[PDB]
Amino acid sequence: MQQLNENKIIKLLRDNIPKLQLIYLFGSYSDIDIAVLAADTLDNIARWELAQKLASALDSDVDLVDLRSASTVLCQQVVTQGKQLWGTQQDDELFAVKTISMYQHLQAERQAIIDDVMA
Amino acid sequence: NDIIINKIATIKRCIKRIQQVYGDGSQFKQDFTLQDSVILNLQRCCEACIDIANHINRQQQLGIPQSSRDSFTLLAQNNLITQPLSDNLKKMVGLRNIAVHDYQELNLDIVVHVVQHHLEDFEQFIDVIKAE
Amino acid sequence: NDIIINKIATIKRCIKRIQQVYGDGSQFKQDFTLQDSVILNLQRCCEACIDIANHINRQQQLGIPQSSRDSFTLLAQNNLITQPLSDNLKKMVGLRNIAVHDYQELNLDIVVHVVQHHLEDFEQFIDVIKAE
Amino acid sequence: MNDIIINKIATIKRCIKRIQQVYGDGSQFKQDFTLQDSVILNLQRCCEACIDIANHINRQQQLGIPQSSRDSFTLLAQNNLITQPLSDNLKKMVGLRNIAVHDYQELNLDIVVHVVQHHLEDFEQFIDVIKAE
Ligand SMILES: *P(=O)(O)OC[C@H]1O[C@@H](n2cnc3c(N)ncnc32)[C@H](O)[C@@H]1OP(=O)(O)OC[C@H]1O[C@@H](n2cnc3c(N)ncnc32)[C@H](O)[C@@H]1OP(=O)(O)OC[C@H]1O[C@@H](n2cnc3c(N)ncnc32)[C@H](O)[C@@H]1O
Ligand SMILES: *P(=O)(O)OC[C@H]1O[C@@H](n2cnc3c(N)ncnc32)[C@H](O)[C@@H]1OP(=O)(O)OC[C@H]1O[C@@H](n2cnc3c(N)ncnc32)[C@H](O)[C@@H]1OP(=O)(O)OC[C@H]1O[C@@H](n2cnc3c(N)ncnc32)[C@H](O)[C@@H]1O
Repeated sequence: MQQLNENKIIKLLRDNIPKLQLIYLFGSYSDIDIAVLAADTLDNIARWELAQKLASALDSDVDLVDLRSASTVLCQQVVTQGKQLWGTQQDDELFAVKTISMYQHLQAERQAIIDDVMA
Repeated sequence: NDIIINKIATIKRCIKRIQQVYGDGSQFKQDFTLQDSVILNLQRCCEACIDIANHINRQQQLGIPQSSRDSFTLLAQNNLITQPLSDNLKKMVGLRNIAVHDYQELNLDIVVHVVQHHLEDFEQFIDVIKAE
Repeated sequence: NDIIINKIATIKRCIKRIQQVYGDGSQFKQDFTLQDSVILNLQRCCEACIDIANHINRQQQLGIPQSSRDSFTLLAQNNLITQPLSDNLKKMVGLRNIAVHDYQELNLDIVVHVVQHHLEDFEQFIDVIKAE
Repeated sequence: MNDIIINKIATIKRCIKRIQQVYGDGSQFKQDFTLQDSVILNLQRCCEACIDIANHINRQQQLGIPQSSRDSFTLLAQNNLITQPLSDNLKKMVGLRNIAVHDYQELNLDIVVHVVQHHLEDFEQFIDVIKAE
């Protein structure tokens, strides 16, 4: 079922997104969490409408994530726990070193705030 | 039936509440209190439609919905609602996620979209049930 | 607010530094050394604005930034800076990220445009922070 | 070898030439802030490219995840991919980058002058060690 469900996600995403570069499957894998990267940012509404289209096709709640507008923390959560379903490897590595290194700088930026909240 | 008339009345009450709290939309995007009330009443509509949908499938033995979206699929498969109407209501099933998580700016343009172009889908759904 | 007085001085010193190196723009697009200095000080302005933003976020417990752009939305979410001002500073964070992290070929035409029509956002930011 | 490694190595070598070209001999360096700004930027471009190369190897062979930039060079050293003194030298380069970018400490220009003279080889060593593997 997982392999069949995975393909159905590939079809819907490749068919509704131009210049698709990466398809990721993070979170718990019910409840499905999917992240994608294209050459352009996705429209806020059009992405959500597609997530509900995925949600209707797989009969599960689906969260579609635009890696071009997603937060740096969320992007690190994808490169940490995640399954690359589609896309080249050079684009995968390009996105991993882009996010991990961005995350390392951010970790230095906000360490003062994190320590205040954690007493 | 008492439970149907109450859920239908609840949907009508929450649409009135969403319209009043949102106003013309000028101060919605800037007042978290206005956003919370609109988001909350939007949730009450979703569960009330899901309750109505599961009731009809139970009263007419249409099937056993394994999911909330599947309950709308059964109503359309027996041609009680049009397939484009179920798709719009199934879009609302995912709207339950926006309230439990306070990612404000991400899906604030989304709640604005559903308040402008999707409240009528609730009005259509209760209309079909009133005909019955 | 002791560290803020110093970072405001850093922004004011780097803006003067950017203006002096660019001059009139005659040799900018042809002198790599002049571009390097302008790009560096433009980054120093971004880094200094983020420090002021995160200091206020710690001194007022506004939240936890999930990105560098998030530090300016928190000020805007609490209506401490204007929503268009945060969007313009968040546009500077994008320029800073392309220069620091090499995930896109740096567009010089943007940098020329930003020195001409966007340095005022830093002057705007330091004035808005000076009030409160 | 990798597609990302050959590009960052090319970026480091391009920036090493730029640092050497701007720092001709130091005649006008200590007096020209513009020359100082240009050297600092390319020194950063070298640092970030080494940090990017370091983070790729740590992920591409499952050696852990570094929480900081310095831990990336630490991980490369604990797994004997770079020498312990070379990792220590690259981590002290990040400190020079941070002090020069957003100053939480007054920039000692005699350190930047010293690094162009006796420390550019640490970048050359790094790409050479990475080029072997
Ligand atoms: P980082 O993750 O911080 O995101 C920056 C940028 O990159 C995209 N992105 C995200 N993830 C990516 C991966 N994995 N790969 C590749 N690209 C990725 C993001 O979507 C984001 O794009 P945005 O357009 O949202 O960024 C907004 C601001 O970023 C700066 N910026 C973007 N591309 C740049 C390049 N190539 N070089 C330098 N700087 C870049 C800009 O500051 C931009 O602001 P703005 O353009 O909205 O406003 C500034 C001002 O500049 C003028 N202008 C825009 N474009 C121009 C061209 N082509 N020529 C002349 N003038 C231009 C406009 O007047 C505008 O108002
Ligand atoms: P950030 O935390 O990101 O990094 C800065 C650095 O500073 C430490 N640190 C944290 N909190 C501190 C407080 N409160 N006070 C002082 N220092 C603090 C952090 O631990 C962090 O890491 P390191 O200490 O490992 O970084 C060391 C390298 O940082 C650069 N650096 C340090 N102070 C600087 C000033 N004032 N201005 C510019 N740059 C500075 C240096 O690159 C330093 O490397 P190094 O000193 O170990 O060796 C480099 C190289 O330069 C020669 N050299 C040293 N001193 C010289 C003078 N006076 N003249 C010429 N040449 C000199 C050395 O011989 C060696 O070859």
